Amino acid sequence: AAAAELAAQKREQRLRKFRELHLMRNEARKLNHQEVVEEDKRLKLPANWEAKKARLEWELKEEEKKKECAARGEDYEKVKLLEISAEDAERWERKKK
Amino acid sequence: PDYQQQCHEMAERLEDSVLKGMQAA
Amino acid sequence: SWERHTKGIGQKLLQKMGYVPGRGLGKNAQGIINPIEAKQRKGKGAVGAYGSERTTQSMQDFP
Amino acid sequence: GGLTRFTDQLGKLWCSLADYYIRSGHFEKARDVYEEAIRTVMTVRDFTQVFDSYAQFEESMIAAKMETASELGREEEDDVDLELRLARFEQLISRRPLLLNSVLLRQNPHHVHEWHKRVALHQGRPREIINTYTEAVQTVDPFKATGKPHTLWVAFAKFYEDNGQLDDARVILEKATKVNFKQVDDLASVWCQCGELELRHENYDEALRLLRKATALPARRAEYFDGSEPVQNRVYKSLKVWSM
Amino acid sequence: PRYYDILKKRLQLPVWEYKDRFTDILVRHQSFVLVGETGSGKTTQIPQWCVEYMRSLPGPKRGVACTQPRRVAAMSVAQRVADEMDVMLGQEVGYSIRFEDCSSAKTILKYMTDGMLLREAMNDPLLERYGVIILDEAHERTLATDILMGVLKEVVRQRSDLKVIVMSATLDAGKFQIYFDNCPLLTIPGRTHPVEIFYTPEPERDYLEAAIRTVIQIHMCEEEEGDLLLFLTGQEEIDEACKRIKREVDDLGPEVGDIKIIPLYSTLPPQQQQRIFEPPPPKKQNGAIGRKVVVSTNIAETSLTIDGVVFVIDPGFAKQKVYNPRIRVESLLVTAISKASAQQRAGRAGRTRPGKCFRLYTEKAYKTEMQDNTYPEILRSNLGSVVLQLKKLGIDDLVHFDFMDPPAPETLMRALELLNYLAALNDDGDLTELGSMMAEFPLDPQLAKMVIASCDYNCSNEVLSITAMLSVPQCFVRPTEAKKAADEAKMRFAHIDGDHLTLLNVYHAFKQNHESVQWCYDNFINYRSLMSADNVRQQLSRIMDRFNLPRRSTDFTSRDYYINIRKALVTGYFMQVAHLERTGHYLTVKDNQVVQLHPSTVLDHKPEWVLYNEFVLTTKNYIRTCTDIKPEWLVKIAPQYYDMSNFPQC
Repeated sequence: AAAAELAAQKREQRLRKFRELHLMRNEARKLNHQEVVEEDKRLKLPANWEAKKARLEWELKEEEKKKECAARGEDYEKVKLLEISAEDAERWERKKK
Repeated sequence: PDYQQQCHEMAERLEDSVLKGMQAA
Repeated sequence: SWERHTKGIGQKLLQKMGYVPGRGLGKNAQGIINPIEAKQRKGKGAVGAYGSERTTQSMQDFP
Repeated sequence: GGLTRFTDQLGKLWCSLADYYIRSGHFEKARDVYEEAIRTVMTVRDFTQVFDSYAQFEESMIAAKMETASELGREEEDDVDLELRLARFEQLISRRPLLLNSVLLRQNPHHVHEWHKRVALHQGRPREIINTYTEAVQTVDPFKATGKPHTLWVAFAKFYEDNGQLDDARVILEKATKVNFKQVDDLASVWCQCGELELRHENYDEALRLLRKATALPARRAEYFDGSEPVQNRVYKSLKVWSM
Repeated sequence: PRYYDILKKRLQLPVWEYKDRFTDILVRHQSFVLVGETGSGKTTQIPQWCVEYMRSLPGPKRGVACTQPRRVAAMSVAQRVADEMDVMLGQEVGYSIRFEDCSSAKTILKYMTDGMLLREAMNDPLLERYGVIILDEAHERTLATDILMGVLKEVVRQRSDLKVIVMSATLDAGKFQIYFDNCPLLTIPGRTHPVEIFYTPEPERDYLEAAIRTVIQIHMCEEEEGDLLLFLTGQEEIDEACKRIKREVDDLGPEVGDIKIIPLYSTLPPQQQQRIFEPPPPKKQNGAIGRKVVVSTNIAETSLTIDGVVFVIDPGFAKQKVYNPRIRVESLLVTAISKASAQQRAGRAGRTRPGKCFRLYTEKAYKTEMQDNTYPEILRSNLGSVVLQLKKLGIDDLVHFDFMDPPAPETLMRALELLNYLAALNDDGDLTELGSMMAEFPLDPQLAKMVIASCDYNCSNEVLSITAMLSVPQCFVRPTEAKKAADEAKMRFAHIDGDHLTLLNVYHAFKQNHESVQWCYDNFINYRSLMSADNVRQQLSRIMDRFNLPRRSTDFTSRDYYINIRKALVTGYFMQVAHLERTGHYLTVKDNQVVQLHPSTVLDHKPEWVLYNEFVLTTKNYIRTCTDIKPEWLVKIAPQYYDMSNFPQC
C-alpha cells in the first residue's frame, strides 16, 4: 500500500513540480515575449537613443542639483559660481583664443 | 516575422519529431 | 480604358442592359458621364484662403 | 555547413538539427544541441526560441518518463532518470536568468550593469559572487565600459568589507589604484573609497597616509588634463581628493 | 401625466398648424414632399398623425415606416415618439436598425435605417407591411434612401393604397417633387428665432485652432445663456479637440464657468448617446454662465434638436464617404459642406431663443465658393452593396432605373464587374443564388461572399468572427498617451498571418474571458466594439442558419487551420489583392495602384502577395487589414479573374 502510495505521491509531487515549471515556462513565455518586444522597441528606436537617454539623464541630474539648491534656499547659479574652480574657465578662454 | 515563422513551423514539427522519436528510440 | 486589363465584362454588362457609351444613367439620361474625382486639399486653411473651393468637374454636373 | 552559410538563422537550424536527433532516438543528443545552441546564441530573441523548444522537449521527455516508469515498473535507475530530467528542467529555468544575462554579456562584456545584475542573481552564493567580480575586472575594458568601471571595484571591495575581509578589500583597492581607468574621476572615486573605508574602521592615520600618496606630486608639474600621463599622476590635482 | 407634459410641448411645433393641410394632402395624394427646418416637428409629429390615419383605416393594421439615415437618430427618436404616444418602446412604437431589431407584431410605427427598409423591401417588394412610408431627412441623399425613393416610385405605380411622404429640411424640394410624378409640396415655415451670421475678416489657417479658440471666447464673453455646437469631422479629431479644449480652459483658472463637453458619434453606446437630452449645467454663483458644448459629427446635422443652443461654431467640414471606381478604392475623406448644410447648422442657434452663428471664413467665400446642395451619397459610394440589393429587388435594368441623381455608368460597371467575378453574377449578368444570399447580409459584398464561401473551407466559424470584427469599429484601443501599453497588449494577440487572424484571436479570447469588461480594459480591447461584434455575429449567424450555412471549424493544431482561413478570404477579396514588386512596393491587381501596408497592421514584413480588407487613401495609399496569401491559390480559386490572357503583367 504505502510504498506504492509514496511512489504515487513522489510522482504527484514530481508532476506538480513539472506543472509548476510548465507554469513557470508559460510565465517565462509571457515575460520573454514582453522583453523581446521591448528589445524590438529598442531596435526600432534610434541606435543612439540610449546614448541620448544617458545624456538626458545626466542633464536631469544637473536639473536635480538645481532643484536641490532651490530647496536649500539658494539660486543654483550662485551655488555653481561658488563651486566652480577657475582653471576650467582658463581653458575655455584658450578654446576661444 | 521571419523569426516567428520558424517558431510556428518548428513548434508543430517538434511535436511530430517527439512522436516519431519515441517510436524510433 | 481600364478594360484593357480585364475581359471587358463591365462595359459588356451595361450595354446588354441598354447603355450607350458616353451617356448617363436613368430614365431620362440625366446622370453624369464621368465619375466624380476627389481633389485632396493641401492644408487646414479656411474657405477663401486659396481662391475657389470647387473643381471644374463638380461645377459642371450639379450647378 | 548551413550553419556557416546561413549565419542569421542559427537557432532555427539548431532546433531543426535537434529535431533530426530526436527522430534518431538520440534524445540526449537533442539536449546536446540545445545547450550547444544556448552557448553559441548571442541574441535574447534567438535564446527565447531555443529555451522554449528545449523546455517543450524537456516537458515531453519528463511526461514520457513518468508514463514509462509506471507502465514498465520502476527500476531504481529509471525512477532516478525521471528525477534527473525534472532537476535538469529545474536547472534550466533557474539557469535562464543567468543565461539571459550572459547573452547580453556576450554582446557587450563591458556591460557593467549586467555584471551587477549577475552578482544580484549570484546573491547568497559567495564563491560565485567573488569569481564574477574577478571576471568583470578582467573582461571589461575601461575605455569601452558602459557603466563606469570603478563601480565594479567599489562593489568588489564592499562585498569583502561586508564579509569583514578588510585586508583583502585593501588589496583590491591597491590593485584598483594600479588600473589606468578611462577617466581620472574613476580613480579619484576609488581613492575616496580607500579613505572612507578607513574612516568607518577609524583607521584615520592610514586614511591620511593613503591620501598623502594620492596627492603626492609627480616630478613634472603635470596637468590635470594630459592624457599621455598615467591616470595615477593626474589624480594629484583632483578637487575631491584634496577637499577630503 | 408625462404624456400630457409632452403633449403641451409638441403642440407648439410648427407642423401642428398644418396637420389638417397635411391630412388633406395625405388622403387625396399618393406621394408628396414635406419641407420643414430641423426642429419644426417632422420626425416626431408627422408619423404619429400617420398612425392616426392608419388606425382609422379598416382591415388589418399595417405599420408606418419612417426612415432615418442614422442609427443614432433612428433609436433616439423612436424612444422619444414612444414617449409622445404614451406607449412602450418595442410595442406599438419600435425600431429596426442594421444589426439590431427591436420590433414585434404590435409595431405600427417603426423608425428605421434606410438600409433595413431597403432590406425589408428585398423580402417584401411591395412593402405590404406598411400603409404609409415616410422618407425623412431625405436632403442628406444617403445611399440606401436614394434607392428607396426609386423602389417606392415603382410600388406607387403598383400599390395605389401605399402613401409615400418625402420629408426634407432644404429648399431643394423641386428635385423631390418632379421625381415623384409632380407630387404636392407641404412647406412648413421655420419658427427658428433669428440667427446672426458672423464671418472672419480673413481666412483662418488652422480651422481646428480657430474652432477651439472660438468655443472658449463664446463661453467667457457672451452674456446670453446658451449651449454651444462645435462641428468637427470625426471621432479621433473630436477626441484630441476635447483633450485640447479641456487643457486650454483648465489653464485659465477657477474664474471661468463650467463647460459640459459631450461627444456624439455613431460608435458610442445608446446610453451615452441618450445623454445629449440632459439639461445644460446651471449658472455658477459668481455669475459665470454654465454652458453645454456638443462636439459632434454630422449625426447632429439632421433629425436631432438640442434645446438651449444659442451659439453655433461652423468650421465648414465633415467626413464623407468617397468611392473612386477607376481604381476600385473606397475611402472616408474630410470634405467641405454645402451652403444648405451651413444654413441648417446656423439654424440650430435660433431654436430656443435668438442666437449667433460664427462662420470661420470670409463672407465673400460664402457667396461664391460654397456649393448650393450636398452631393448625393450614391454619386460617391461603391454601388456593389446596392446593386446586390437592387438585383435582389428585381431591378434588372440598372441603367434606366430612375435614380434621382444617377451614378456614373463606370461606377455601375465596377459594381457589375465585382459581382460577376465573385460568381454573384454569371457572364450574362443575372443574379445568381449566391448573390441573392449575399444581399440579405447587412455587409459589403466582399464580406458577404467571404462568409458564405468559407463554409466549403471548413472555417466558417472563424470567418464569421472576422467579418463581425470587420463590421464594427477597430478593436484595439490605442490612446496617444497609452500607445506603448496598448501595443504590448495587442502583441499578445498578434497573429503572424495578419490582421484578420489577429481579430480572430482577440474575438476568441474575448469569448473565452466571458465578455469581461475588466479584461477589455487590461488588454486595451474595445469592449463596445466586441459586444457590437458579438451582436453582429449572433445575427449574421441567424442569417447563416436561415440559409442553412454550416458553422464549421478546422482543427486548431492543424497547419492547414490558418491556411484554410487564408484561402477562404481569397473567395471574396481576390480583387483586393496586391503583388510585391521587385523594388519592394506593392502593386494592386488589375488597377496597378502603388500601396503600402497600413501602420496599424501586425505584419512587420512584406509577403509576396497580400489580401486586404480596406484601401486607405491618405497622403499615401495604404491597404488596411492585410493577410499573407499564396499566388497558386489565385489561379485555382478565381480563374475567371486570374485569366493570364487578360491579366496585366505583375
